[PDB]
Amino acid sequence: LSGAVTALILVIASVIIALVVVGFAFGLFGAFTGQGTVTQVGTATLSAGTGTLTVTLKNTGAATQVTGAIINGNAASVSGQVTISAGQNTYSISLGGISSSTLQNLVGSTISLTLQLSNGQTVTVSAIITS
Repeated sequence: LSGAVTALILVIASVIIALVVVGFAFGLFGAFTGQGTVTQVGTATLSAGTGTLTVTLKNTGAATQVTGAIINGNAASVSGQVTISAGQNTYSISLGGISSSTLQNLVGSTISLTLQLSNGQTVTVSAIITS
């Protein structure tokens, strides 16, 4: 009599476990699709006198936040409007840890930027240097 009881106990347990795994997979699907996608729209004028980006990031997910930036192969620090709101907006972020002598000489030229986002993906930014 033990064989049948064991069979049904294991069958019910397997049904429960399979349902749990399938539900977890679908929940992971939902979590990943709305994970937060951030891209660059338009240019990003960068000031050289003090250092203040004017990037225009368009995000279609969770309200993430920038955690850092890379300038000339150096780890910078970001302060300002650091909280990335949902929806396309004009953001005024301020960089840090750059000497105001190298960047000042490049007024009117273009460089390439990267923002260190909190959801694990970086965004490449093209910039115009301005006074």
